[PDB]
Amino acid sequence: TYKYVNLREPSMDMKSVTDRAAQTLLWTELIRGLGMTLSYLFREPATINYPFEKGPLSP
Amino acid sequence: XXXXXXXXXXXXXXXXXXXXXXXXXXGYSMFAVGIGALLFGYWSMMKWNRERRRLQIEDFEARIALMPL
Repeated sequence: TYKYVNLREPSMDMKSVTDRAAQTLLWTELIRGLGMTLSYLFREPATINYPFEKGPLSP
Repeated sequence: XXXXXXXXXXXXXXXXXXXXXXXXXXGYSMFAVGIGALLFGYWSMMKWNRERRRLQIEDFEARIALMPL
């Protein structure tokens, strides 16, 4: 079917080059990656402590 | 009647789609804030350094004024 992993260079001229250069000069996308686990901290953990709570099973 | 496992369609979950999208910063917009913070940064910092000069001369004046020391 072919999905293709290669993007064949997203940058071309002026507008497409400068924004791709801005993320490599400072960070931006790493701060975007930093914010990915920020929301993960905010949501409740799906944790079960054994001596009191028990896990799901089958008949 | 014999009952078995039933099928469900509705929306079919929607498989294979790019959820990643650019947010907040575009490119040209963040540089205006970046250099803008620098221009505000140096201007506000040097005003305190000029205010330090008012103290600097006056502090060293104490040694000149006091000769019985």
